[PDB]
Amino acid sequence: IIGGEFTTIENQPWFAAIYRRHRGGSVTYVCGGSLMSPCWVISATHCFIDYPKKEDYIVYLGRSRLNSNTQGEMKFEVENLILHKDYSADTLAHHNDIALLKIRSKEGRCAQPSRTIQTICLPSMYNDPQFGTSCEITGFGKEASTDYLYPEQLKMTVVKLISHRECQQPHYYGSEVTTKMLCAADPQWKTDSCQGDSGGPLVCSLQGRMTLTGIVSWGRGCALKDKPGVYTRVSHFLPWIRSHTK
Amino acid sequence: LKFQCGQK
Ligand SMILES: N=C(N)c1ccc2[nH]c(-c3cccc(-c4ccccc4)c3O)nc2c1
Repeated sequence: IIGGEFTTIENQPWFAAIYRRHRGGSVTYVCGGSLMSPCWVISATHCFIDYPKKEDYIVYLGRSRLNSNTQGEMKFEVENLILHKDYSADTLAHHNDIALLKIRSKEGRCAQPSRTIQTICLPSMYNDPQFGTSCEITGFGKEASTDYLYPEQLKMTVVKLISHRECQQPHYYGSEVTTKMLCAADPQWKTDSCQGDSGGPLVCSLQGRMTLTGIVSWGRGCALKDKPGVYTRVSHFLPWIRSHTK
Repeated sequence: LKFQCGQK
């Protein structure tokens, strides 16, 4: 995140951290995600595209730091990894960038409810906040586009939803942005999501609930002028989700 | 005492 504040998981209890194991001894961070229900986490297909070996991913719930432990954290194994069929990327955008992970604990259980672990709510069929809405995004991603390391503490920031009309303008993203994506930016192009935040949530309130409205997906640079961050429009994938989380 | 999606 560029800008933002540092937080703890008690402020984003639905955020999950996914890491990948390597032979040699290390586990490296991959992407962020969110918890929909006890056994299901949602993230972005591009996070798993280059290495779709579910056995090499670990999912942690209740985590405020990247490489050190938090008391209360739960560790999981990916039981089912579901990527999107019709996932494609171009020189920038990723289309149909949503994925589902079914988590299993080494004792055979799914997430359990604490003060650091909670589910986020889904939106209803193609229902979104109006452009203008301030939503917050969270994650362990870059702090500057030039950094080559991620922060150790969870960060968060507030961004506003912009319209398609403003985003598809030629001097922004043109037609790279489709109806199944959303754009979000800071009025003063000061904060944004960035490399390392992919898969994380974009949460806004809808009809009273804190709803997962978008998933961090792509963007040109970080906090650049007229280059909003682009998110998967979850309200338009509810059919898909449902088909697998039944 | 059980999940309540959206609650902190
Ligand atoms: N400016 C933004 N709004 C933005 C948001 C998320 C991003 N994620 C990335 C990104 C860049 C290189 C590689 C990956 C990546 C992450 C996990 C697996 C494979 C590739 C990214 O998510 N750039 C990003 C840019």
